[PDB]
Amino acid sequence: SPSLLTVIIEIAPKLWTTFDEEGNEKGSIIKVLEALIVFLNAHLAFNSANKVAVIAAYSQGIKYLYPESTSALXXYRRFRNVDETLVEEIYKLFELEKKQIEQNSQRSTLAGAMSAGLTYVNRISKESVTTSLKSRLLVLTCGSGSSKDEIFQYIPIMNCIFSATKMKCPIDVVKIGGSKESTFLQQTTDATNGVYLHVESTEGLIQYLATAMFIDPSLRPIIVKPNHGSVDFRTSCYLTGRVVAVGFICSVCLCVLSIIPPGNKCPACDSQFDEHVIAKLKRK
Amino acid sequence: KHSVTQYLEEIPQQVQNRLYTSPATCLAIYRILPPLAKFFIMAMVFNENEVPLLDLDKWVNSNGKLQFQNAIKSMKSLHLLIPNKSSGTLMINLNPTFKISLRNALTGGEVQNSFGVVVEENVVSLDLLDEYSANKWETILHFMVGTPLAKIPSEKVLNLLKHSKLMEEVNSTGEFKITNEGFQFLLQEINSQLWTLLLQYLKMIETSKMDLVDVLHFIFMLGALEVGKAYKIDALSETQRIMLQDMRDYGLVFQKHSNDSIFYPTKLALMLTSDTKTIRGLKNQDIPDGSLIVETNFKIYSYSNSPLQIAVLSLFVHLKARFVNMVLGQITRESIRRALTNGITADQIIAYLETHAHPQMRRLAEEKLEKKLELDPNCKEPLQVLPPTVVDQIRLWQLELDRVITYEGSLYSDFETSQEYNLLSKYAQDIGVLLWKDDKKKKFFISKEGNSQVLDFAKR
Amino acid sequence: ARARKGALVQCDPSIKALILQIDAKMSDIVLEELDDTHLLVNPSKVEFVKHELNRLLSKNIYNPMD
Amino acid sequence: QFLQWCTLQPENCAVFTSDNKEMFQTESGLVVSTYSMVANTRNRSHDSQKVMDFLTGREWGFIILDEVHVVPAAMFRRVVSTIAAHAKLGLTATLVREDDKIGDLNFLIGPKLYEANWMELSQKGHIANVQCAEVWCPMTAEFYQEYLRETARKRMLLYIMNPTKFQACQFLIQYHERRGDKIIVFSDNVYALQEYALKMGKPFIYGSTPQQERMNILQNFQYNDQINTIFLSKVGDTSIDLPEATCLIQISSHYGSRRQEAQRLGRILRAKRRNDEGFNAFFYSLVSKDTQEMYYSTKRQAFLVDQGYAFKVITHLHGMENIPNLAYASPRERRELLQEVLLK
Amino acid sequence: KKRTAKKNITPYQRGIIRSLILTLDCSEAMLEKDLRPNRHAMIIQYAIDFVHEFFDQNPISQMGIIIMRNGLAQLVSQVSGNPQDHIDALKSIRKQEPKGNPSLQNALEMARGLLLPVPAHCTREVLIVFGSLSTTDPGDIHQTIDSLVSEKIRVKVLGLSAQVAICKELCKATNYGDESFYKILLDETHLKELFNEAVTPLPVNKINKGFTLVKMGFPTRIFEDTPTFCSCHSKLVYGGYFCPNCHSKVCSLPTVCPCCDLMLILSTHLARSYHHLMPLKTFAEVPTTEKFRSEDCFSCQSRFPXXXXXXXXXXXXXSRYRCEDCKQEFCVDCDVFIHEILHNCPGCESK
DNA sequence: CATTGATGATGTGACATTGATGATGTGATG
DNA sequence: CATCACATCATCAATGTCACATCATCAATG
Ligand SMILES: [Zn+2]
Ligand SMILES: [Zn+2]
Ligand SMILES: [Zn+2]
Ligand SMILES: [Zn+2]
Ligand SMILES: [Zn+2]
Repeated sequence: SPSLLTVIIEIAPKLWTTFDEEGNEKGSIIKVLEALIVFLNAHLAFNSANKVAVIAAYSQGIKYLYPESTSALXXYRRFRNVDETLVEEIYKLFELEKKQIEQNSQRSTLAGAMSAGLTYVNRISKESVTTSLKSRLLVLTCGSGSSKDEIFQYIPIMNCIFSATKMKCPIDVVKIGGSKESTFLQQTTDATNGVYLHVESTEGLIQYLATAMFIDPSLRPIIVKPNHGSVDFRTSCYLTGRVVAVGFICSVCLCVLSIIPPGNKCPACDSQFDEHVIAKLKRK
Repeated sequence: KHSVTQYLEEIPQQVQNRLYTSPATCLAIYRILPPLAKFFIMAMVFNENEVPLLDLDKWVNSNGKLQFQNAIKSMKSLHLLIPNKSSGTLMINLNPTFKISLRNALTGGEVQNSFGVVVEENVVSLDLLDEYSANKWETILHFMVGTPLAKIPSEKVLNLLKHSKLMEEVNSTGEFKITNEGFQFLLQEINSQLWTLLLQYLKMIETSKMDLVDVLHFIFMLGALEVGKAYKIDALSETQRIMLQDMRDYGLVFQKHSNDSIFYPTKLALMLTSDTKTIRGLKNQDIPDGSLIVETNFKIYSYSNSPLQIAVLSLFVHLKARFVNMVLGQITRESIRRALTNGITADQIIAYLETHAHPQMRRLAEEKLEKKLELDPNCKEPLQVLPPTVVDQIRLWQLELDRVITYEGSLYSDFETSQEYNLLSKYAQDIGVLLWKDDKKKKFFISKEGNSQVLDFAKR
Repeated sequence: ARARKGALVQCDPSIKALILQIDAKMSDIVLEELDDTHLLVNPSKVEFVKHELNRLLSKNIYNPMD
Repeated sequence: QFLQWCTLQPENCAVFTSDNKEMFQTESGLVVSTYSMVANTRNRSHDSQKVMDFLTGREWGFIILDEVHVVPAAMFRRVVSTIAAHAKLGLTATLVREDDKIGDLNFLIGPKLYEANWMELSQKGHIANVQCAEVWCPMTAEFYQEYLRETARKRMLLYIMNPTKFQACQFLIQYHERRGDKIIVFSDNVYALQEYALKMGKPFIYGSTPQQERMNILQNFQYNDQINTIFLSKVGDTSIDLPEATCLIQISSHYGSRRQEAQRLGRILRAKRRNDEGFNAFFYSLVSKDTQEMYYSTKRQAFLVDQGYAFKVITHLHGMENIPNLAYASPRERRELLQEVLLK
Repeated sequence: KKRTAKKNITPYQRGIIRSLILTLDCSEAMLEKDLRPNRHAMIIQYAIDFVHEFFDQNPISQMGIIIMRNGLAQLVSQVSGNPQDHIDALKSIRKQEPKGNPSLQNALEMARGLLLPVPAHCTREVLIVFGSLSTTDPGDIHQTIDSLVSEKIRVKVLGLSAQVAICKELCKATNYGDESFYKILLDETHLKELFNEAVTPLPVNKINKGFTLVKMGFPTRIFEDTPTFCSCHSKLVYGGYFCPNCHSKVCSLPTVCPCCDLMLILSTHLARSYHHLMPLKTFAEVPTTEKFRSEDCFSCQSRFPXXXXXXXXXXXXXSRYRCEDCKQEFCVDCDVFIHEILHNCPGCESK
């Protein structure tokens, strides 16, 4: 059962800047690259030549890291070439970093990279009808702050959720960041069947790597290792911002709101609601 | 099957660690492992602390501890670990030679034999000397199975085949027909035949100039990568070099002539480990080059051909004349009674025709497989997947031809109690060593597996 | 290890009985019997066993195709 | 059997082809006929020869023939030589025949226009859902000592007689009464057949019969469910108004030739309009297993599937011994039955 | 050479919570030999297909199923929020066989009776499946049509190889005049596509009716394993969900509460609806020689697009169907799969 | 108890078979 | 080497061998 390893490791020199900034400057994410390179060699060994891939998110975009986009136009001899290719790629992307790169700090291109990974996976799986891969992915984040909960990218994150679920794809996660449970990714792995890795920085991750993210490719009979509970009291009222439990859900807009509603024209969609219906709501 | 893994375990412990000396051998032997074991290995390789069994006991949830014991019993069988009743527990730890060699291979080990080849200008294209390798391999197939000329000049190769009594004809008079070993050779396609003969080469040279671990390292380097430059030049012991030279004589070395070069890595040894799509003057016509016709008509309908494969077909069938894209042949009760004269069970042949000659029965197996697996419980009756009328008349014929059915093995004895007989009887319902038995007689005529696992449990 | 080398033939007890008939005929080359469904034989005679098996069984049957 | 439902009035076609002494030469209308004095050269009457010469005298603008194959053509060649006609018609029965001489009667009458097609007349509404079967009636050593005692065809019923065969067929009978299906049983034997017919004891069919009771059992077969088993003797062929088949049991297995069996089956599986069962037409071949007729039953199923109809074997009878009237189930009573069949 | 929806109007409000009722005809008409197995069993097949399709794509809606036989119409499924009830109902049907003819009026009236307890936010649509050439009514037809479309229920019908303009007139009535719903077919591929578009929520130019809020809450998964106990089937429930206020246990289902009767989903279903809220601008095939972009795919990596002038072949389809608002590429399979499964325009989501 | 008729009886036609006897191949030979 | 002579093989045709075919006889029917 050959399987595909699609590791998603973000590299924001902002997130990496936090990575060094948290704790000491005793070891850069270079260690993370190393542990990942070793782990990729491991997964490649694991099966009889089972394919893999990796992409990462710039401050201003993304690029296929393993695949070696059309550019011309040791150990097994092949772990060498894959990793070395990768190293040239990542450093050359490190040329793609400067003040203009230090400008594009509006969004987080995690979701788009995730989707494109799913897309290329499907491009194989639909292209690879013969030798059907039983594939899955991994997420990596040198976690940081300065944007407590970026909510903009949450929707297509859910869309990727369903994309994998229908595509029947395990998706495990390793966030390496401050003591913040990424409920987005938390419930993502939760439903879409991954394993939650909220870790600290300087530990040699190799152990967690080889342990927690070898389950799926064909197996999944083992006790999963999630974090503590995965409550589904979901995103807050769009107006209030405090996490909401008993739904006050607006309309075809589906703006999720609190006991607030302005009596009309929910503060996401310009669409009125019968004020007598508002009396029916406040009949509580 | 003798199950090359079992031969690996067969050698005693000290020589097994003699072979863990090569991390390349470490990985190669890791790759045959059960994924149960493979994963558990990878778990243990680096937590530098031996471990009790119960952790892996709790690793498996419900049904699947069967393969858990598969993993542990097999790993015990080749002793890659050392079980340890240290504190009365099972303090599991690998052979630290095995684990350390593999670990070095994980991060650039010192196994230069794993990379004894050299990156030089290898002039070998895919078709480059390749079609020559396919020609020689087909030549051995024809000569051993019986070619119009059995042109095998491998007096060494013929000696390796005969010394094990592989192919059976009047050998003193020169007859070498497909014996029981020869019929099975008609059966083990590539991995089957390639492995039977890799072990035949093992047997031919096993005492004198053995260099057993070194020869094994040569075998695994062959199975590993195209030796390319400097392989035969440098990366081999003189004994391993002679083994590689014979392998080239056996085709298994895809190097040029003249006895001076790096190791030319022919696809034979790559596939020997890989077990994938098996296709190897200046012509070659695939993929559908394999030809046959086998449907529920009980008849041959062939357009493509492979004169080796056509010889195989003619084996279990009658023939009258060769034609454009078909040969004169209809499969019957008599046609397979032929193979049954060689005793050749038409039990290989069922899944063989489910393996062979589908290169011309692609629509046949796509119409009659129908992907009737999700539909297997939906629409209950399977849709001729695979064709069971064919198996029915074949099987039926065997039963008919099973009037004086014979059994293999020998009649075991010294059974005293129903405790270990209940035990050994159910465990032979479990490992499948039993055909028939009875405590009442304390008798059964089977192979020695039950005996093997009870003999091993009782003594060590 | 404990066993006795042989060629274990199994069939319905009638067929075993006929086999042993022809065997008693052929100087009785069944090394031992285990029961009505089991016999112990030597492959230095069982093929000739099939020989006379076919001989007498066809002399009886003769298969007219009719 | 047909022509009076059909559009003729019986007053004109005189059946003294060779049969009677009938109205030769006064048939205002056509004549229905055979080959039995036309030239079966035993013309002893001369009214016989008179119908011959009368066939000569009037120029028969058309001639309708049926299965002349068994007849030597020579006689028919002489008769058509006598008629001075100018056209004919030949309705063939088998594909390659004995009147296929240097003159095939084809070019004598005319070209082939249509050919038979079973696969086209037994999978829609005419003879759809057709399935064959060959039960292997459990052997018992008495049959094997009969095999041992002799090599003579006398052994035929000696294996046919199997009481387990009666039990399988009796489950089929209780089943098709339970299914409302119709059961055809073929048996060329007389003795063991009447023993079973007593053993089952419904209004049953046998040889040697005067026949208004066969009309009774045909209707009360196509008309009554209390009686749901008929045994078809070789007296059935030829020819009868062949019963349609919902459950055909065949016991006698020589029936030489192979094409004899062919016509027999293409007649027995008559156009049957019942579709309640997923396989409305069951063909059964009760053959005692481990016997002389194993080869013949294998050849039977071989020729079966040679020509299209679905075939199977269910040798796992649901309560094979739970069936009532377990008559002669004892190997021993089986032995007495074989004694009697030796006597029959 | 394109056959493409020029204007994909979707940025508005479609019918989301649809009380869908497929109706079936199991008559001697569905037997007839024009389809490969038959009309009948093939219809059962594609109906099962639609059960899965719908309850996937509309995983917050409800359904009941009705068949028609022997001048009579027969429901086969109570309003059910578990797919398998419909699935096994369809199984139990396929083995039963068709007879007689459709009493269209009775089916319409049974459906009319059914969808009454559906509130406003819950919308009402029936789904005819027709293959007959006539009906059998016991009640005045346009009478009941008046009642139906007077109670705000559009219907989509799928007739077989004919046309019956009463169907078109009744639909046009139910569909506020404008008609597209009398889709009949000429091929089986055609058939399944008909299904797949029947799945999606259906707008035309909405009558601006009441936009009502919907209130609910969310349950929570259980912890104890042995504690098996249920209140929705009264069976053993080794762990499941817990009404946000009524705090009863519920075996896995997106259903409404069975104690205080409120809806219970997580969030995922809302997200599917959003995927049906703002679908994207269609990937325009870049102009042949005027495109001259990078020579691969962006979403995937597909280096093929042209052979650079083979007179005819390369000058055919310079296939770089790239997005509109993002203008970022994606190959033909990428376009098909993006627009099909994960609309999820990364190039447009990217910035 | 006359009658008519269904069904066995034995006469007779037609071809398979086996065999007696010519035919021509071949050895001996002057 | 040309010749005749035995020597197995070919071919008409009796033999018998069975099979349809009208005639005889018990026995129900009215
Ligand atoms: Zn809103
Ligand atoms: Zn419940
Ligand atoms: Zn509640
Ligand atoms: Zn693409
Ligand atoms: Zn876009």
